[PDB]
Amino acid sequence: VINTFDGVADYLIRYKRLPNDYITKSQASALGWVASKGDLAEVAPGKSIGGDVFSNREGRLPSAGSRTWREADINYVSGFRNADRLVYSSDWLIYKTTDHYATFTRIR
Ligand SMILES: Nc1nc2c(ncn2[C@@H]2O[C@H](CO)[C@@H](OP(=O)(O)O)[C@H]2O)c(=O)[nH]1
Repeated sequence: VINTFDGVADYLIRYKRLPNDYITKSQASALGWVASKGDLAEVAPGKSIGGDVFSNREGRLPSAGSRTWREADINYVSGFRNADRLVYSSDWLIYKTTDHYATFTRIR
């Protein structure tokens, strides 16, 4: 599937949405996923969580009037979710984090 930093980043720039393998938290919950159970791959085979609002409460990403952020899990396969996320803005800035939003690197 398309679940790498570069693969998802390029698909976002190109189509302005996540690839077909992503589902929001409420979609995942509707399918049987429970936070802490690590069951995502069994209730939603081949799927990853992404598309939900990232608030940027800590102000680690640049802010701009009208700019909002969304996030998506990266390199997920099965089991417990990892700490890899792509965070992407309404104006298409794209940052990666490999430590669950402690630190970011810009890639688009
Ligand atoms: N640190 C931090 N996490 C956030 C913020 N807004 C949303 N989140 C989170 O991003 C997620 C999606 O709403 C959640 O994490 P998660 O990716 O571990 O599920 C969640 O905690 C924020 O402003 N700061």
